[PDB]
Amino acid sequence: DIPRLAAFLRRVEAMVIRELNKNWQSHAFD
Amino acid sequence: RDPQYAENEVDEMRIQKDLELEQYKRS
Amino acid sequence: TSDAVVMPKIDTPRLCSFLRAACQVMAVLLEEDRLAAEPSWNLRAQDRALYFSDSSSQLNTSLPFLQNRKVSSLHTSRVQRQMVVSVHDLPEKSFVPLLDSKYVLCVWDIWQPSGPQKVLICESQVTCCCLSPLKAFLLFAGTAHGSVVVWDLREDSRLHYSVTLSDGFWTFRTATFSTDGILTSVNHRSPLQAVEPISTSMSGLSFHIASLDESGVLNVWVVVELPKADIAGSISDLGLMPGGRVKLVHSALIQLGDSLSHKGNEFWGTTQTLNVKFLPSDPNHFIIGTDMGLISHGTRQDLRVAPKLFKPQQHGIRPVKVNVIDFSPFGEPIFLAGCSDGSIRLHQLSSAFPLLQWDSSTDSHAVTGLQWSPTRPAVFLVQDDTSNIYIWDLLQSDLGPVAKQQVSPNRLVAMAAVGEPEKAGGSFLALVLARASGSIDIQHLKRRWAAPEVDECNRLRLLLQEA
Amino acid sequence: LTPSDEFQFWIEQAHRGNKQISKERANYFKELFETIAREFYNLDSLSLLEVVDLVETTQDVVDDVWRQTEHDHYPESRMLHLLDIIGGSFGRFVQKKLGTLNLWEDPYYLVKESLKAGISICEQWVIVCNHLTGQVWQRYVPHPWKNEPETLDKLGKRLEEVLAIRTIHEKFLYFLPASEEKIICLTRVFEPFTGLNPVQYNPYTEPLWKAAVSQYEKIIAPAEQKIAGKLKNYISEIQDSPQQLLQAFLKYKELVKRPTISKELMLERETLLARLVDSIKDFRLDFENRCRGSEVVNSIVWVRQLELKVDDTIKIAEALLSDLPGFRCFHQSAKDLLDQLKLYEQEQFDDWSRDIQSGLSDSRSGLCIEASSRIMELDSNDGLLKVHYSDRLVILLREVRQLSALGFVIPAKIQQVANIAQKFCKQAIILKQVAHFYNSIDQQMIQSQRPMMLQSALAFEQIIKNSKATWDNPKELEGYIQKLQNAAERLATENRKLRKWHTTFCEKVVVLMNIDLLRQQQRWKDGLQELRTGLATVEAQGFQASDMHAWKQHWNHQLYKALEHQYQMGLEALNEN
Amino acid sequence: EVEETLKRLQSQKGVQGIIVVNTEGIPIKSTMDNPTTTQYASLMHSFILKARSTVRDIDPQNDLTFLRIRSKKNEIMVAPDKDYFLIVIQNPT
Amino acid sequence: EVEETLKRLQSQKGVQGIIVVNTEGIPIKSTMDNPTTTQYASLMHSFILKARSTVRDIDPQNDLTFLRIRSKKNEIMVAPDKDYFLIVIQNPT
Repeated sequence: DIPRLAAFLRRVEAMVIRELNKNWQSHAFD
Repeated sequence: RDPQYAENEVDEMRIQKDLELEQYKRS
Repeated sequence: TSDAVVMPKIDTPRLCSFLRAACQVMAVLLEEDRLAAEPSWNLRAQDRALYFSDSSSQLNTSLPFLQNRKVSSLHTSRVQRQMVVSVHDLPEKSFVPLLDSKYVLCVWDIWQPSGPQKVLICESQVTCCCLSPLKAFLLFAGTAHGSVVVWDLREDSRLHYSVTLSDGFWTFRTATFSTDGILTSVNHRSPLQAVEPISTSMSGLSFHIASLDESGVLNVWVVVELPKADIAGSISDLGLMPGGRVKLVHSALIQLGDSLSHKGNEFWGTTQTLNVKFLPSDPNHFIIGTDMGLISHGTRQDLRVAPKLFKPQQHGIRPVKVNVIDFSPFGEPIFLAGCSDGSIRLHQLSSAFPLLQWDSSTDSHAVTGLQWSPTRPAVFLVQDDTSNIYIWDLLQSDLGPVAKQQVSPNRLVAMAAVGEPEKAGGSFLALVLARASGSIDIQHLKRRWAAPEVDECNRLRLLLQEA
Repeated sequence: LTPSDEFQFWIEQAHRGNKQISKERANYFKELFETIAREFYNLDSLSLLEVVDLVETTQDVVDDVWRQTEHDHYPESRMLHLLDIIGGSFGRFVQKKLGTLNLWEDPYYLVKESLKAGISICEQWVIVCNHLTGQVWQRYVPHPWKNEPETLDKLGKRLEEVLAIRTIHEKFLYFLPASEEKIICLTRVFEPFTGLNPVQYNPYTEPLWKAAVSQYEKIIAPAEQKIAGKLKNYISEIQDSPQQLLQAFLKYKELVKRPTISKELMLERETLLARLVDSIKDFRLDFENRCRGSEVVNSIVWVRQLELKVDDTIKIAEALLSDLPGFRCFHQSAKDLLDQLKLYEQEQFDDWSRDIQSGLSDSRSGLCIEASSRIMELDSNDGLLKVHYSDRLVILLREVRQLSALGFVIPAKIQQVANIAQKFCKQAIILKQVAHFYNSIDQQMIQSQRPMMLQSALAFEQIIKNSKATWDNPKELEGYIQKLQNAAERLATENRKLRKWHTTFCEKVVVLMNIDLLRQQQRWKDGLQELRTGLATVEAQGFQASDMHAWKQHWNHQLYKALEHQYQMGLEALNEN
Repeated sequence: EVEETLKRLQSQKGVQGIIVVNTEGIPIKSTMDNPTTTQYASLMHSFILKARSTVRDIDPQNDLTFLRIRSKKNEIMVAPDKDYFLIVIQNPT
Repeated sequence: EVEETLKRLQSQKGVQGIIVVNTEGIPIKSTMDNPTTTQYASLMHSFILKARSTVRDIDPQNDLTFLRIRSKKNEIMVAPDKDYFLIVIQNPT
């Protein structure tokens, strides 16, 4: 049911965009 | 103990030491 | 019970140091969560809500270090979306003697009005600072006697000195490296006002600083970083702080004040220079500000490019200084500049003549700020020493101000515009203001005014192309 | 011919020359020319803006070639020819490049920017040439010029004429918004221009060129009428603001300079005249208020700013307001304000000159820079070196440049002090840096060690105590900066090394604190002995026992904190087990 | 529709991984090879079964929504939902 | 020094969990009750052992350096080592 994979990817990309930008940005392991 | 002879890593180690002493009394 | 392994595990100085490091990491993650989440609404008013808008937030002066210091700077990062940086005078009287000998910088979030996110203190009067061109690491600063100096916002919280002021705990970050240590006499023999992060196209790290004298002598520096340093300090390179990471190394000398001079003399004849800005489209193109009313053009490693000088529209020389430059951050090779005359210009890099010039607006007084809003590509903010602020919008009009605000009874000392989200990212044209009374005070613009309609950046290229 | 032949001539004479003076003279010219010569061999490749800059570059270079005196002067007849062939090479280049466009209805900014590059090359190059030859080189008494440029003067003015008129044509078709009348008039405009590709100057066609431009303007005269109706309405819509109304008249100026439209807008021009006349009454009241209300250099700056404001108002009026009758009354009353402002500026500059020249003998303002002025002083009451000096030296440099930028000549006495003040200011800013280092290092000792450092602090301060007994030369002040840097480095090196031995003894004391004493006592005593001998290696680095007492007292307290704890848990190990 | 989102996730700053796995334990395609995809999908599926238990073992009225592993080479991100979980890998920053 | 740093973390926006743990799976510092402190210590110790195992099966030449775990009620954060580890817990963001 590919529409469930698409709906999952909408929810997860909203978080993963935020979290990958933070991990790109962060000092936390310098 | 003493304010004239302060040194953080030593003094603060002594605070861990005192927490071991108190943990021993609790235990 | 308590087990025999508890004693070596709790006691060991390496394992104590592991709690120093692990909690240092935890602290910055919790700050960064506050940078991700927090809103502007934490204060609604304490102050006169101004003609532009409806709502205001103060950066509270009840913090006792700030309680008797007047303000004069504001600096912002384009790429770190939401850091505001403020700068503070000596108090004439009445606080802690340790701080009284020292000048204060405060680094803030627009969504953290409770206090500084970090506080930095300095051995000089400051008037320049800029935040890093990538990943927000460091604050770079220039000073009344030519120290170029750096703060690392990451360094534990306790290599730097600290005091508990009243009930509450604060730390006052001494700078992690200074030029002042350098043994050979190659540092700035002058006061400074430019401290520019040259974005990249020499190890562990690389990006560049360019700092500029009033005198017309430029230095360029690279940022270079020890793997770890002994807590006693570097013993070879003395300009670093005890235990510090970062040092600056020197790699240019350009005699700008001699080279492009309208020359009649050697010692005051050389142009006083008032700025550098580097083109975001290509860091090899830079422009420089002058007391002669020229904006001068330059490139780093190639010897010659054109046009050589951006001119006033009138022939001959129009000798009133230029006092701020800005390039539309949307990356067209175009920039705004404005004189202490009250005259304004807008240029495209591929023409010596202004694509527009203006004179008639700020009652012929000193303009002391011109900036392009990062939210709307056409929209620029100008401010005068009559405590007026004005918006102009090159898609709406180029006759003068579209809107005007006169503040009273407080005079304005400093004004800055807030950073660059996308509009669906909730873009946010907030102005930060400082009063001669010394409080810092944020006024937020209406989102309809702050956020662009269709294709405005291209529509501005079409203006420059139709003109 | 072409400029390259001049450069080849200096190449030949520099190599061949039948005496050393001729070889050197020709080489001297060859090098100056070589800069521009490389660019002239390239000229056809260059983009137009580099050719604009090349006019300024060549203006300077050839003015140096003419003026330099260390050899027999440059040949005048060939100078005239050189200027003419440069004009010829510019003309050929401008003709070729501007000829290249689809010179109708290309996107105007390109066409405008290429046109302006050509026009400005010609305008400048005509202006520059008669300025250099006729003003500068006549007035150069070492070798006066004999004349006023023939190719440049005539053909440059032709290029101005055509390129301006073609700029006007394109700008006019740009002014037209979309309607069917634009199609009819635009095609009618193109048709008489056809075949008259105009960038190639041809005096046999110049009459036909003039005739064709008369046909173009006739078709356009009905278009000017239509444009003026919309233009006058827009100028009336903005009418409340003089700032905005003036800015509209500034940008439209080449459209308004069309004499027909100048007469169509005439009531808007008459109301601008009334507004600007009343603004000049306001400016006269403002200038009177500046006489009612350094302060004199700020006054000079403000009255210069107001001369440039009234001069702009009069120059804007000279095209825009002239051809009104009313403009004569504006022109004389504005000239009166300009002349009164010039007078008051001269009065204030002379009065400033009195303030500064009377200060040349009196130290109370700070201008008599002298060895009794305390550049450096130590606050032993603060632990800090401090460095401060007369703000009047900063004010001197600020004011002396600022007046020179407005347009004045600085009195030679004031110039000679300002030379010295520039060097002194530079080095005082370095001394600030070195003192700001010596203030910062005080924080970077730890409290108990500090008596060991007492000798290093007093040595650095002995450099103050011997020196006070140096403005006397910037050389000596540069050496003084270097001496304080060397001493500050010596202190900083000593401090950093000693701080590592101190941190090392912290490591050994925590290593001993880590140990339950009873079952390890001999190894614990060995580690304490290793620490005491480690401290003795610091004593071996040179120091006398008294400083070491203060430090060892602190250390004996540190090891007592550790020993006292391990004793307290050693006592609970009898109770708990 | 979907593969355009995979290019959007592949495009990210310093990133080179994508794997989606289904609640039955089966991987979807990757920009990584099939040997690597098999290894990552299976290993992380076992680790996420332990993870979701661990949060439920702290509180049965709670549930898990994101996970990070940082390692000497790189950082790894994990994001689960009802029918699917995602793996992403990001080079050092 | 270190106690004040734990007090600093205890005071943060929406934060309360601080647990320090030994490689015998037993805790050593807490701002929480010993029963709950040991529930979190034992669960995180099991989960670190599977995490390090998982990274070594993913790539035997790599090794574990950080773990972060986000739940609908809170986020848990873990800083591991061979001998010792720190756990912290915070409300969501």
